Amino acid sequence: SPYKDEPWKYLDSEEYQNRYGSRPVWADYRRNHKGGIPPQRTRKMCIRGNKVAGNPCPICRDQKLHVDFRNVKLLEQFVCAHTGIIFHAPYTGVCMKQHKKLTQAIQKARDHGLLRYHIPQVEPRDLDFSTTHGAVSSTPPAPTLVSGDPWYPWYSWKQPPERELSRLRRLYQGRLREESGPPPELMPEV
Amino acid sequence: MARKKVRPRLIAELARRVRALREQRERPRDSQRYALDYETMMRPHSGNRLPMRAW
Amino acid sequence: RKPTFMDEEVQNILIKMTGLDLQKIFKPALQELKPPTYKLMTQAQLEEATKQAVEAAKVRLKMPPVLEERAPINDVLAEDKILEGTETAKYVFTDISYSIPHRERFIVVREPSGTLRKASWEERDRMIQVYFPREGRRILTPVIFKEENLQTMYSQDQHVDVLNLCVAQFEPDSAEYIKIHHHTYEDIDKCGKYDLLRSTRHFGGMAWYFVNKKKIDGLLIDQIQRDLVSDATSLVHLYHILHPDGQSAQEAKKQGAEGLHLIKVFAKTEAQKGAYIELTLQAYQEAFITHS
Amino acid sequence: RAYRGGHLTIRLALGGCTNRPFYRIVAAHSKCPRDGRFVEQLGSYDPLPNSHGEKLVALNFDRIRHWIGCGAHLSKPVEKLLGLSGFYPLHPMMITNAERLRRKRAREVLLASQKTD
Amino acid sequence: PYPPLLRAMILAQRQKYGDTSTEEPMLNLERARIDPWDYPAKLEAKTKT
Amino acid sequence: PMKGRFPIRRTLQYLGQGDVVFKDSVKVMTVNYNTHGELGEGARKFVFFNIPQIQYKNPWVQITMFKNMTPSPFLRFYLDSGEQVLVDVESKSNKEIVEHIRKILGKNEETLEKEEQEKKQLSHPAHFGPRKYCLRECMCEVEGQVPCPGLVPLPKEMTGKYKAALKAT
Amino acid sequence: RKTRHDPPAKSKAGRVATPPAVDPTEFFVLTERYRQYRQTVRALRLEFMSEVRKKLHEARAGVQAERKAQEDAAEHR
Amino acid sequence: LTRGLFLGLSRQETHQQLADKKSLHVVEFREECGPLPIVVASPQGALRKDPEPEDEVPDITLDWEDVKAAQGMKRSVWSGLKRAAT
RNA sequence: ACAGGUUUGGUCCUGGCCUUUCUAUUAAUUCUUAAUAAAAUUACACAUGCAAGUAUCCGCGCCCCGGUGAGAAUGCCCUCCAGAUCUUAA
Ligand SMILES: [Mg+2]
Ligand SMILES: [Mg+2]
Ligand SMILES: [Mg+2]
Ligand SMILES: [Mg+2]
Ligand SMILES: [Mg+2]
Ligand SMILES: [Mg+2]
Ligand SMILES: [Mg+2]
Ligand SMILES: [Zn+2]
Ligand SMILES: [Zn+2]
Repeated sequence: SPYKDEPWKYLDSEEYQNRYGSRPVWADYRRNHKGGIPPQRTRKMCIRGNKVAGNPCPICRDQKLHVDFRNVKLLEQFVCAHTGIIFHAPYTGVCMKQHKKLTQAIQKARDHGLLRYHIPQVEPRDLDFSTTHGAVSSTPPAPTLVSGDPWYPWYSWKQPPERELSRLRRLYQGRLREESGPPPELMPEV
Repeated sequence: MARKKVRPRLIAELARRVRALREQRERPRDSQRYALDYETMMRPHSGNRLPMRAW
Repeated sequence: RKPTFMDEEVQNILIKMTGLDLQKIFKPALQELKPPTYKLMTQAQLEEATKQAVEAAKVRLKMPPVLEERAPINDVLAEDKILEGTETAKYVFTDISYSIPHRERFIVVREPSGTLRKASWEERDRMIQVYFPREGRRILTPVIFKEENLQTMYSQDQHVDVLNLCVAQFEPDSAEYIKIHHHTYEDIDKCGKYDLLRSTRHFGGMAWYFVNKKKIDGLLIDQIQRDLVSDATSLVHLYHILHPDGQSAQEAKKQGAEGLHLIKVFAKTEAQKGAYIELTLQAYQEAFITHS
Repeated sequence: RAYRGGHLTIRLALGGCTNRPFYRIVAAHSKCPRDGRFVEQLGSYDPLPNSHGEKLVALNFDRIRHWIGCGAHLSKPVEKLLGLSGFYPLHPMMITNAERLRRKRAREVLLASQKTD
Repeated sequence: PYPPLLRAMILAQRQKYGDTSTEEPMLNLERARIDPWDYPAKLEAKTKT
Repeated sequence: PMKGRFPIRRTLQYLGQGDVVFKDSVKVMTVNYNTHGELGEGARKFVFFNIPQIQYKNPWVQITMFKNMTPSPFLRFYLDSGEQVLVDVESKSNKEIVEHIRKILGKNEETLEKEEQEKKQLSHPAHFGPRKYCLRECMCEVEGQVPCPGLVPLPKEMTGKYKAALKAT
Repeated sequence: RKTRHDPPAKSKAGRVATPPAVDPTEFFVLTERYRQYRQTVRALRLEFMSEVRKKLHEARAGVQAERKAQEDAAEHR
Repeated sequence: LTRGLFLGLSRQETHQQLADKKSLHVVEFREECGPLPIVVASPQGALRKDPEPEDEVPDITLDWEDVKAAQGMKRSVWSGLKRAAT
């Protein structure tokens, strides 16, 4: 591929018009299989390193076909013009490695406004828009919130009495541990 | 549930009466039930060891 | 008593200036196709099936509510300094109940700093889409709503699809909704593309925005070039409704002009391109009165 | 299935992914398995932070307070989620754990200060 | 005082009914008396009334 | 289908398009009609067409037909309270019987709306589980949350093996 | 798990549980915080029981249920 | 197969021929176009004002294969296979 | 089923078999690394290790989780629920 920057420059070239013309790139491609019904899963990957797997796919046999989200003229060939659904792999004939990339590039071109698709008319989210409810509006702050005290009086750490400390130290003899004062208000960083 | 070919299980109901008779006839008396080996802190009846905080 | 968008005195003008184009409203979309059905109808049964389609096209042309930008939610319910650094991330809690509206849901966030505050507007609708999803909405912001993709969609003349996508994605009282709805209205009149929103459900939105921004110059001449005088006289009437204190509203009252002269009054009082409006009016007069 | 006893309990059913937990806050019998039969699913808890750095916790308060008034027991992480949401008071275990973390920080700052000299 | 979210639930519940009362909601503690763990529990059969 | 005179009445659409839902009191419907005379033509066409449509939407209501017993066709509804609702049909057409029965003992549109609106409440959108009862199985598939490691592999810093390898040294 | 008929292990036969160390100035504040928390959750439980009582009595014999229980029979007659 | 295909394809009834033999407007109701009554063939000549007899129950010769395909009882593994293009 | 091969010197009809599609186990040949899911011959017999503990004694739990598909045409769905358990005065 000489372009390598603009994939659409090959679709409008003369080498595309004398090779494919007004027909899709997969019109003349015929997939060989074992019977009258082809396998539901196409070839996984037809380009393994530098060797081509025999009869290549429509996209893969011509290396100047770049699967990109910019060239919509190549991506519209794999999307139905009437139903707007993407053709499966056994329909066109591309290997699965390129079919997955085609679906990804079609989605990347659809969320960029480059490819047309259905945009339904969706009713608004809510029936009535009332910002007067207390869920979205401000609520009257608590008396402890306007003062700066914790929500419950037992949230803060209160120093226990020495009589209760000794009552615990008498019953839990032998299993004692080192005492710890009030924890710091702000925890320092590393 | 309720089926026409259910079998009249009599042994299962006889064993309930036997176990209910044994519960009151061989009811262990509380004297040997709450006995205690003060050296190993082990109940001679059930075979459980007392917690460490009760020694 | 300010004129609101839900008033019948403005809805009766907007519905009349929207117009009924069945071939545009009931247009074959890009969905799955099915074999159509056929039945033999007489002339009266055909007219009945047509008026049924008109009364269905009314619900198709139901106007979306245009609202003012909502106030940012800044409220703190509790502050627990004990949890200043116990966690790195913030916990988002959502009240889920089928029987309560989405405007009354409690969406709170416990920050890692320890404050239990209410979730912002950008988070409330995101969590509401997370736990009550609707077709057409995305969790993250779609890339298509960027200005370059918007420029590409405006160059492909897909403004109706941009609008039907923005109404589906965002809430009518949000900020990005008003932003994109105004950015598309800044382009459709810059390029004179009012013909795209002719028979869509978005004509009245751009009309009610153009009358609020006093940008009527091209919208008048397009309705004059489209041989539509009954739409322009009602557009100037709705301008006089919206701006009661003004020389254009008072000159028509003091003169007692007809619908055909209500356009000239605005074209002489407060028209920016009044010469172009008057040239279009002369060219419509000298082309209609001779031919018909 | 038929049980001899048990009680209704609001707990977290670890129905999720490998190296990616996801809890379903459901009200089930205490003799039922973790991911087994339940009575009614209340909410869902995502322990991992999303792209916005938020741990999504979802509570059906209208059924939670109903089952609590009907006699449903609560577990420690469920009470922790309720205390972090503010529907229930903060748990004394969360308070003491935060105090212990603060004391660990207060020990590490003095160790890092006495190490430099 | 109620927990913050539950208190805001009442502050938004009574507001929608047209109640302009800004009184602070309180939680009762009369029927919430609990005996300590040292209180011995009865062993007699409880009679269903 | 192909066998029968009117094969259309043996399809799910014809059985589902019949909008006749009895009340919770209706238990038995005894239809008594004749097989001769030009009068009972409407009752014969009712038994031929609408009886399956009523029996499809009322599976618990017993329906019993009696032929050539009384000279005048009629219906007889036996309710739960013991009241017997006698309906005379001598020259009524097929549709008039349906509309008269839906008028005397049926369910209004307002009554039929609230039952399905309450049935809709059972399937909650915010719930998770199998595809049969809920809309989402693995929370991974939410667009914002962490992807599903069966599809996108997790980074190295988040796996338990790497965590237990850092905890080892 | 094991069964009531499964004998205990030989290495667990002569093993008793060992209590951990106790910090008294932390244990006291933890016990008092436990009591102050359980009293509040008990009050909330009683309040929720009262809400369930109100909803059940309403859905059984409310001023809205009696209206329908009368008008249904009126329209029936 | 060829003789029957050509016979059935030659014995078709055009929409114009239907509107001529019924003296009624043949209106096409497309699904994706909503309730829009598209008219495909106009009954040239005397347009009869008498509506056709609206039969409440159509006595059409249904086929069990199409009834099965409409009711979704077609569980065959060869019906929904992915095949090549035309 | 969008079907195809096959009876006969040959044609038509009836009619069976097989092929083409997808999945699971085993076998043969071949084989590089990761992530996820699953591990499935046996109701034949088991060496050995672990799987029910907690607690100031009492007590409470101890096929509950987990395992299997032998028997049973067993059962699916639907009424009534004794009894057991959790909080309360009910
Ligand atoms: Mg797993
Ligand atoms: Mg032969
Ligand atoms: Mg093998
Ligand atoms: Mg014990
Ligand atoms: Mg099992
Ligand atoms: Mg047998
Ligand atoms: Mg019971
Ligand atoms: Zn290929
Ligand atoms: Zn997952």
